[PDB]
Amino acid sequence: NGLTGTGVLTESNKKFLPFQQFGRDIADTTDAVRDPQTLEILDITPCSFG
Amino acid sequence: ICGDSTECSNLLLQYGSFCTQLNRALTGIAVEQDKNTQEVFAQVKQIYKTPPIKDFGGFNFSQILPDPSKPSKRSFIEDLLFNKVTFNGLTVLPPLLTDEMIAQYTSALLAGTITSGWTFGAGAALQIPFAMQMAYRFNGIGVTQNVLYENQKLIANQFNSAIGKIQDSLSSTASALGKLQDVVNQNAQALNTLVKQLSSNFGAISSVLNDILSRLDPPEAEVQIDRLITGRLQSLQTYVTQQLIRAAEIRASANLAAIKMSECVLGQS
Amino acid sequence: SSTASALGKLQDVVNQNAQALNTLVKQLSSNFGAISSVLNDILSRLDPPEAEVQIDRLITGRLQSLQTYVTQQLIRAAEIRASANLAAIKMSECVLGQSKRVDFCGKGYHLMSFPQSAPHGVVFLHVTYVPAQEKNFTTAPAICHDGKAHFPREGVFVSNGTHWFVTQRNFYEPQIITTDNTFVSGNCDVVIGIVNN
Amino acid sequence: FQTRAGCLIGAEYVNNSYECDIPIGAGICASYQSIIAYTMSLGAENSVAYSNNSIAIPTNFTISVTTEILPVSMTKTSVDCTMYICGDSTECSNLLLQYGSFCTQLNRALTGIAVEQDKNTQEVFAQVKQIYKTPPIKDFGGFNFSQILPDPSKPSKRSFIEDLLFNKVTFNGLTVLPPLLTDEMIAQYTSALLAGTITSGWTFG
Ligand SMILES: *[C@@H]1O[C@H](CO)[C@@H](O[C@@H]2O[C@H](CO)[C@@H](O)[C@H](O)[C@H]2NC(C)=O)[C@H](O)[C@H]1NC(C)=O
Ligand SMILES: *[C@@H]1O[C@H](CO)[C@@H](O[C@@H]2O[C@H](CO)[C@@H](O)[C@H](O)[C@H]2NC(C)=O)[C@H](O)[C@H]1NC(C)=O
Ligand SMILES: *[C@@H]1O[C@H](CO)[C@@H](O[C@@H]2O[C@H](CO)[C@@H](O)[C@H](O)[C@H]2NC(C)=O)[C@H](O)[C@H]1NC(C)=O
Ligand SMILES: *[C@@H]1O[C@H](CO)[C@@H](O[C@@H]2O[C@H](CO)[C@@H](O)[C@H](O)[C@H]2NC(C)=O)[C@H](O)[C@H]1NC(C)=O
Ligand SMILES: *[C@@H]1O[C@H](CO)[C@@H](O[C@@H]2O[C@H](CO)[C@@H](O)[C@H](O)[C@H]2NC(C)=O)[C@H](O)[C@H]1NC(C)=O
Ligand SMILES: *[C@@H]1O[C@H](CO)[C@@H](O[C@@H]2O[C@H](CO)[C@@H](O)[C@H](O)[C@H]2NC(C)=O)[C@H](O)[C@H]1NC(C)=O
Ligand SMILES: *[C@@H]1O[C@H](CO)[C@@H](O[C@@H]2O[C@H](CO)[C@@H](O)[C@H](O)[C@H]2NC(C)=O)[C@H](O)[C@H]1NC(C)=O
Ligand SMILES: *[C@@H]1O[C@H](CO)[C@@H](O[C@@H]2O[C@H](CO)[C@@H](O)[C@H](O)[C@H]2NC(C)=O)[C@H](O)[C@H]1NC(C)=O
Ligand SMILES: *[C@@H]1O[C@H](CO)[C@@H](O)[C@H](O)[C@H]1NC(C)=O
Repeated sequence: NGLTGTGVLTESNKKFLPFQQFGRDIADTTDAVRDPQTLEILDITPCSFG
Repeated sequence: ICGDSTECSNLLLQYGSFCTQLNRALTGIAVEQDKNTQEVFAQVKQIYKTPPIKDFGGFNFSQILPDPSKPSKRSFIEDLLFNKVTFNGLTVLPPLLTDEMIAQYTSALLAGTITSGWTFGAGAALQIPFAMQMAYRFNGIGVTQNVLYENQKLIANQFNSAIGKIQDSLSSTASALGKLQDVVNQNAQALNTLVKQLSSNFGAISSVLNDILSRLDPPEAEVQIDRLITGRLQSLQTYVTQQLIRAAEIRASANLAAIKMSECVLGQS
Repeated sequence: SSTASALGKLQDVVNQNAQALNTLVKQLSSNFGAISSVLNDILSRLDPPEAEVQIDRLITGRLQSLQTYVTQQLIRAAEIRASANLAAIKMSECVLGQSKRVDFCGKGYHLMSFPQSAPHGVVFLHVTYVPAQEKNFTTAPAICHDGKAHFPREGVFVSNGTHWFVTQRNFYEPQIITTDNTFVSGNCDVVIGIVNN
Repeated sequence: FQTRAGCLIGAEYVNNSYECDIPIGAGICASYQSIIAYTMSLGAENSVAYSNNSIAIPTNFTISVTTEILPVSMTKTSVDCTMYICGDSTECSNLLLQYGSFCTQLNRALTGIAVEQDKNTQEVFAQVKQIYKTPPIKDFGGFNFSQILPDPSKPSKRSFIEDLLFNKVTFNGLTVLPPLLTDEMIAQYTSALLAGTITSGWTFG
């Protein structure tokens, strides 16, 4: 929904209130989204490097 | 700086070899940290053990000797200390020595100093009963050893009570470990502000490379990318310099700690 | 003579200085966003009105590089000064005298030291004394005689199984116990470990 | 194999425990036999025979000589602001003029560093007030200092060990200034200190 980025998407157990769309933790980095077509909380994790 | 943008990578390619130096500095810092720990703790050649029967003339080292029941093999005071104090291209490497190895070094040092005295710091450890080692240590501050043997029980009780009080003072009163705490806080603050700095506009049209790339043609997209690049390079250099200063300070503290270990633990000062 | 790589610290200092100087030299061959890394060409190719812009790019890049080099030099100088202060203290305390602080110069009991010079530093030869060939003995903290306690003036009481001697604390040299190397203090009813002799 | 540090390919983990050879991390490291990896062994293991009426007294001794190496100085360098960042161009100099006095500060800093280096060497070595000499006949109770005392044969005034040490280790606006004290002077200080400590003891300090 216009919020772009890369990473791996997993299932998450967070609980947004009925009007948020996504989340962030500290330094304002997105780490959870709600898919519009299902209204369930996903989870974003950057894919590995080293 | 780039975050997987080929255009950004090519643009940054022509800024010389700043990044090799930037990586070399951090690598040197990490190796220095490992050396610091090594030279502070690895003062002994063998791993001494304390005998099962513990009759040290009435003294009581239970609160300091390791407890085998616990899985960390730590001691009571060490447990109190450990309980009391508490990705965008960033990596954290693990220290070479684990906490169990450090606790084993500490246990070896303390068992050697209980059982042999100062002799294990020079050559091979030589055993001697604890009471007549404290007699030697009284002899080293101008009191005849006489005085020790005629007040042994009183001295042992005073020592035990002092240990109890230090236990209670640590266990109840907080804010006694500000140094390690604010070292951790300073490092966290530095990383936090470095990460937050990526949201700065720096005088460009936006703070995200994808928008600039997909908003307008290359010719001035290059100018905007250049603005972002110079801002982020400035931030990174500032971070690295502050890290080097703090590393020098920590190294000074580590050298002082090594000297204190060598002089006040392996001998009488 | 045989083993190499034993002089790591001085070699590392030399290599660090050489690397810093080399990268400073090589940084001259970069563009920093201009059209060329050579000044004469951009002077001789295009209209000055924008040549000032290109030259400004070069100027700011090279100032940045120079400033970074200077700061690194300052940090390294502070570290070397700390090392030199330590070396001066070691020379003062272990060459001009005999030290008591443990392991400050040499592992063992310090006897003396000798200095030698090296291309950018000093090499101390510490001569120390190390005991060896231990042995077992039985000990007691005092001796009861005529109801009086006796303590050794200097030494420690030992026994080889049948007789009791007093020795020094770092070299086995037994001597007969005599009223001249021991002193008396009180009756022996309060000392834990007294033996009769 | 798999580790806390990461994933390791081309090595075989073993249950043994030797001294650490190539530190891999998180408490493990590797060596060659093929290539093997293992967990560090902090050292040997002994239990000293404590008892409340037993001591151990040495009966013999040994004398040991060990080395310790310290750096005291680095090369003194200086850099020409203008000829570096401009390369003999009038326009570059004119443009640089309006930046204020930046590289005056740089030259000041480098000068301070060089002066500091000279001070470092002066403090380390100039510990004596005179220049003592060793007597021609050398009977130090059977001790033998020949490898350490300088020999007049070679035209270097350096000793055997000093020669081994000196053999073991080996412009675009930048200049290197020579140190104030030449190497023969430093060798003379070391010889003075060493003759003084051989003949007088600690009294001359
Ligand atoms: C959006 O559309 C989807 C699909 O068109 C709807 O999905 C429904 O999902 C439930 C649960 O799996 C099914 O029982 C329905 O049959 C689905 N409907 C259809 C039309 O397929 C979804 O409900 C719609 N609304 C939201 C808010 O997602
Ligand atoms: C050393 O001190 C500890 C106290 O920390 C003693 O442990 C106590 O022992 C008594 C009797 O055995 C118990 O009633 C307490 O509950 C113990 N306290 C703890 C915290 O365990 C220990 O006994 C002392 N050492 C010796 C040899 O007596
Ligand atoms: C302990 O030391 C004493 C002192 O030397 C030993 O006693 C001497 O033993 C020799 C050898 O038999 C005799 O010639 C001497 O006459 C003994 N001394 C006296 C005063 O009688 C003793 O043998 C040693 N014991 C052990 C177990 O080493
Ligand atoms: C060492 O001390 C004395 C030396 O004569 C002796 O102990 C005495 O033993 C007798 C016999 O039982 C008692 O009547 C005395 O009261 C004891 N003396 C004292 C001071 O109590 C014996 O040779 C040795 N005793 C011990 C305990 O080692
Ligand atoms: C001093 O005596 C003790 C007790 O006999 C020695 O300790 C034991 O020595 C035997 C060798 O005869 C070993 O097999 C045991 O493992 C030792 N026990 C412990 C707990 O270490 C000790 O070695 C003797 N000291 C010497 C010979 O210097
Ligand atoms: C050293 O050992 C203990 C204290 O560590 C004491 O000796 C005890 O003496 C009683 C009776 O006198 C015996 O029943 C014990 O078996 C002894 N214990 C041991 C470990 O030997 C005493 O303080 C010291 N002297 C002796 C001879 O043991
Ligand atoms: C102390 O150690 C020294 C060094 O090993 C011993 O000297 C040795 O003695 C044996 C027998 O006399 C000779 O074969 C060796 O050549 C000697 N070594 C050297 C380096 O000269 C000395 O004997 C030991 N002390 C005692 C009392 O035995
Ligand atoms: C001090 O040690 C040196 C060893 O470097 C001795 O010099 C050797 O002496 C022997 C016997 O005269 C010669 O065969 C060697 O060729 C000498 N070595 C060198 C490098 O010249 C010296 O003799 C010893 N001092 C004394 C007084 O004997
Ligand atoms: C090594 O240790 C593991 C873990 O205890 C054990 O399962 C194994 O049998 C041991 N021996 C070998 C040869 O792996």
